[PDB]
Amino acid sequence: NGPEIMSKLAGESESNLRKAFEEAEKNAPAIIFIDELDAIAPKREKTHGEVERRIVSQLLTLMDGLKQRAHVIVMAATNRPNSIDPALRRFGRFDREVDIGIPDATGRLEILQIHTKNMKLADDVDLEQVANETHGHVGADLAALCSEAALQAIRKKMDLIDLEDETIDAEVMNSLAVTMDDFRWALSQSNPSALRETVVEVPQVTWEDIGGLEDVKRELQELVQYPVEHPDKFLKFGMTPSKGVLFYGPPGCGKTLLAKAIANECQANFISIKGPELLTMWFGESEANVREIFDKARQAAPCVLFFDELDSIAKARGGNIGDGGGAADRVINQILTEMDGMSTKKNVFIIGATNRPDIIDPAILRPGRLDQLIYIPLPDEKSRVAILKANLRKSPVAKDVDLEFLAKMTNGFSGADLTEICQRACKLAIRESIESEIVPEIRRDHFEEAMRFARRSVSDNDIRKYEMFAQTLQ
Amino acid sequence: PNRLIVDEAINEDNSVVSLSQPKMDELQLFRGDTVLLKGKKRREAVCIVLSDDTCSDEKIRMNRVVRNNLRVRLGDVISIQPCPDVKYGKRIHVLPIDDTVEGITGNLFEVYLKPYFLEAYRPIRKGDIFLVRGGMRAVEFKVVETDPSPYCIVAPDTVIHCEGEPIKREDEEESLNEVGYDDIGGCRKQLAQIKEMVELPLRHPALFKAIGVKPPRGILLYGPPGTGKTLIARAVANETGAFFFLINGPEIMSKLAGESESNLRKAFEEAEKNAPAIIFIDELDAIAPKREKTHGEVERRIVSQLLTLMDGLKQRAHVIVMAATNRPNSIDPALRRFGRFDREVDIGIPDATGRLEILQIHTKNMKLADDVDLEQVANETHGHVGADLAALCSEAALQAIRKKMDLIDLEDETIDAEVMNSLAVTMDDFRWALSQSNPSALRETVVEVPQVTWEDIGGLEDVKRELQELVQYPVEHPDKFLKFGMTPSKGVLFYGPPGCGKTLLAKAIANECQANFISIKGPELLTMWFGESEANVREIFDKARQAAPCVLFFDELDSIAKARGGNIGDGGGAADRVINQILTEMDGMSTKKNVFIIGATNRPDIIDPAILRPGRLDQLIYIPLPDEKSRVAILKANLRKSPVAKDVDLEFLAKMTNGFSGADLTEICQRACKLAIRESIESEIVPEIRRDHFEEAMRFARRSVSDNDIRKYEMFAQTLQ
Amino acid sequence: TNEAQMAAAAALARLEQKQS
Ligand SMILES: Nc1ncnc2c1ncn2[C@@H]1O[C@H](COP(=O)(O)OP(=O)(O)O)[C@@H](O)[C@H]1O
Ligand SMILES: Nc1ncnc2c1ncn2[C@@H]1O[C@H](COP(=O)(O)OP(=O)(O)O)[C@@H](O)[C@H]1O
Ligand SMILES: Nc1ncnc2c1ncn2[C@@H]1O[C@H](COP(=O)(O)OP(=O)(O)O)[C@@H](O)[C@H]1O
Repeated sequence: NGPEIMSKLAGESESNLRKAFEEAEKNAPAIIFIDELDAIAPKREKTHGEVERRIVSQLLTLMDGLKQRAHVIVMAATNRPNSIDPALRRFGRFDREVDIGIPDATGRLEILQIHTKNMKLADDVDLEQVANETHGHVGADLAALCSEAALQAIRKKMDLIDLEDETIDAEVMNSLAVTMDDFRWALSQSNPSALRETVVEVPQVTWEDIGGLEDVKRELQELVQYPVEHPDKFLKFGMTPSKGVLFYGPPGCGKTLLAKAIANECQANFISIKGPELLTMWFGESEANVREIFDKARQAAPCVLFFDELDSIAKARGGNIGDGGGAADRVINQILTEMDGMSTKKNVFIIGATNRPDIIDPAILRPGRLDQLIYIPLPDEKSRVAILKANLRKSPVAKDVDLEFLAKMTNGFSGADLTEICQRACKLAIRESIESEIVPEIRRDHFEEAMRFARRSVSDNDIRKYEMFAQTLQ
Repeated sequence: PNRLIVDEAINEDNSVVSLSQPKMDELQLFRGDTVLLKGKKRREAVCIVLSDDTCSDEKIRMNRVVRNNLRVRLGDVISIQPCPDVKYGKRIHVLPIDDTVEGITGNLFEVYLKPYFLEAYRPIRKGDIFLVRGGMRAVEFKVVETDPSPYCIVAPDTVIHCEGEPIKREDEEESLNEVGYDDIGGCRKQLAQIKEMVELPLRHPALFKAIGVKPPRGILLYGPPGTGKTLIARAVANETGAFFFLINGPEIMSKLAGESESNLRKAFEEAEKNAPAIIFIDELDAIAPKREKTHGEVERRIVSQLLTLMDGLKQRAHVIVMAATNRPNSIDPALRRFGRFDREVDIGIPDATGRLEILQIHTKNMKLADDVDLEQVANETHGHVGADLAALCSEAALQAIRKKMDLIDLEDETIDAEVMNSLAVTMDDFRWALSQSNPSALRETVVEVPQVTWEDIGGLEDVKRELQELVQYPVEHPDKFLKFGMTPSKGVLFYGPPGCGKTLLAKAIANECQANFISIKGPELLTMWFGESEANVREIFDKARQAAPCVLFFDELDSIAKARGGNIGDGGGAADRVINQILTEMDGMSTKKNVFIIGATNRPDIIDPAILRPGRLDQLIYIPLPDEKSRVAILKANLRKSPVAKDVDLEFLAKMTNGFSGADLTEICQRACKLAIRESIESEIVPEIRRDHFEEAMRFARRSVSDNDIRKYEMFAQTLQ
Repeated sequence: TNEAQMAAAAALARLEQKQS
């Protein structure tokens, strides 16, 4: 490990590395694990110290000596592949790498089950609830979570059992069970270590969760699934699959769900890039991070790389007024470069979203990039009913609720606005239910009351612009 | 059976323990009965059982005096039994312990023991140690001879002797003046968290050897100097019995290369040899500063040396390393990775309640005059930490000694006990000390549970109820929110004229919920943008996560839009670095952490619309100037603390003050109060506030919100429909 | 018993005078 080697004096840190490799050979087959690699061999061009330059060279020579040290494999752990001197990754040495990443909801459930194999759980304990709530946690956090839940349960019984000795009677531990209140308590106490790191996983959004847009659903399947389900037919007819599509239209119509739903059905990793992240790179002049995003997309392939609020910078720069420059900036220019150098056959499909297509740098729409354009209008009457029905799947709805009547009134409402109506009606039902204990279903009065507050977010002043733009594109 | 775990007590009395009723029924005793407690090494104590609403069923609450007599520590287990055959004593002999009888002479019995036992009816047992406080000294006594045995109640008609040299303390007992948990004032919640993490690994190592769980091996404390970081670490070691090893950055760093590493390694090796042990490293940012912030090999070397020693704690059984820093982000991030220092506690600054507790702790031995009001002091000592409050108590004690005792006593080391006990410390001595002391932590943000309740807010009846629905119902009735598939809101934004109660609304809900209130102000958001230090946004939300339950209040949300020009600016939107980082933290904050976010602005028309999207501050509440009925309610509420004459017409005042805010109505009532007080004081050189005082107050009070500002707010509210 | 209840009355008076 880094600290053990770097803490030693000049000449000692190098000897220790040499002995470690000699011992692995003498005891071969052997594995040498170097933890915190970035602590021992950081980029040489980033350090002025003599010891750091020498310790990198000493590790490089020992790695090359593995041609003679038969049957010895060296594994190393780092936080990021770009935090170490690039020489280590040269053919040979550390030429293989694996991305461990952050467990998703399924992986987190498996980890919780492993660290509870010895624990006695009460019938009320549900590790699926914990796995879904523990967003941003890594295995070490879930292990700490199980330990904290155990300690809470232990106190509740050890304070009463009165066993003060070096050993504990097996029956005392056998009668100790951990309840859901002990896991939920522990959840309120722990803090995820990987919450702000990018999380890449297959989304849980299904096509049934999106109301309307039946033709867009099929179009995305043709763009994303067919090129890999029937690659021989695309070759047969000389087809060149598109590498991405940009969505445009009013906000709150499902642009994000569309990208997630197709990523889900094809079981592809969904990488979410949001406006604030594109702005952070622009504001701080750190556009180099774009190259890491597209490199992650390749590592995660097959994947769908979604760029939301593609115009976030153009809006930060005014767009309608702006400064002395054009539509190009440092961040979009890196995006243009990375897309052009990406191979279609890596199974990376890029989806964008903008609410102001008239201010998107036209370069992004040139052939070979986001050449396809899909318009997502406000939902029509039959779609608005479908949206209301989908949103209400999680709640009891009274038979007097007329979703078609509501859809007829909410002519100018977006899908996001119909959701507010559903959630507002749910809130009203909750209020009445709570008051009745001081009703079990959402009644027509709750939806009619919700209509008194819910209003369309997109007025005709913006719809005319969306429709005229869509008309221009035929 | 009849065995309970030893815990701390709220009742300070040397002969009282507290049980929860279900254990009073198991022991077949009633409130007030005498019981016998059996500890370790054949040592017993006699006490009276009472009850409260704080003790748990499995635990028995007692003070340090009882734990010392039983030779037990917090977390241990003792036997309890009733003893209804206890009778009164006849003759007892009690002598002081030499450890406390230093610099003091005179008739210790008349000063200490006789007030302590006379009509006190205290149960005693042979060998019992008890502490008698007074005269600015804490003197403990031992019972060495009793006619009845082995215990009795000392009636006022018994004979108490006290003749002979002070007793030399035995090795089986500890001094009651040693630092313990009862010496720590504010930050009681933080101490409780540490106790849960530390007491069991050290007090009951068998549990962690036998049970498949991992102990904490490192706790990082942080906060301003003088708040108790080193006091907590030492108090924990003293209470659990672990050996306390002291390390500090600047001393280790003052050594030559090779000496600093050797000394650091030795401390860890000694802790293992003396395990269980606690290693406390003060000024962690000085011994192990961020490697990416230094240049030399030696500075990076000592960081690597500490990092590997922390990992070595998996082999050094029963050793916990604690550390203290001023800022949690001033230390090398490797120290905070899984293992090593995987736990941390935010000590911060004590609030008005904590400051009062500290003043009371450092006055335990002081005789205070009837005019002394420590709550008034705690409210005045804003920006003071425990180090400053302790100085205030000692300075007040010294002034009382110089005024009286120096005209009675000799210029020598030994003072009569009677003269010491005859001295009382007046309020003038505390106020003098306040003029001499200067707060050491006045600029840092202070997080406190507010004392504002709903009755403190005039008007806004529906807003008060709305906040309860937004903040309490998601956790009071979670089965209804799940049943109807409703996602609770994470926060609400308030807009409208200034001085209408926006702050009280956030504090009032925090008060009822017993939650910490965190005040974030525009100047913090402005500095972060201009100084390119948006990392401080994470610190704000991280504090809220650690302070939970809490209400995180973002004032002056318009400051970001104003920083970009506000009324003029460029042609773009409101998006910027600071708001992007704030929105990111909001999205990553779960409602399951019991953290609710409230925003406020006086310019809602320029707030970045992103903050109003679902998942953020999606709820909008308008807080207008109080109306006719609300202004009367405000004027009445401000006067609950003082008598009001029948000639005062509060409705007439409310009718005139049509353009006044709640802040302006408060000045009217408060000014009338000051005017009534002025007249009252003059009358002795009046019992109530008269109409003349309110009419005079109206001569100075003015409206703070102009008619043009009102129209701006009403037009916006109308735009929202 | 009665001597214990008189001891409790004295302890309650001390605690209430100091804490109130
Ligand atoms: N067609 C639709 N069907 C169901 N829900 C929708 C639809 N369109 C929008 N919504 C609702 O509106 C919200 C916002 O959708 P999203 O696509 O995330 O907007 P944007 O992409 O503009 O941020 C979603 O949470 C969803 O519940
Ligand atoms: N939270 C606190 N509660 C009670 N007393 C405190 C607190 N913080 C500090 N003090 C008192 O102030 C002094 C602090 O001195 P010291 O132990 O050297 O701490 P520091 O690390 O601040 O220098 C002690 O007299 C201690 O009793
Ligand atoms: N609705 C109200 N009822 C009673 N007092 C109020 C009300 N609104 C304001 N005040 C008084 O005005 C003072 C300032 O309130 P605050 O909300 O802090 O104003 P600001 O908007 O400047 O933060 C408070 O100390 C309070 O006493």
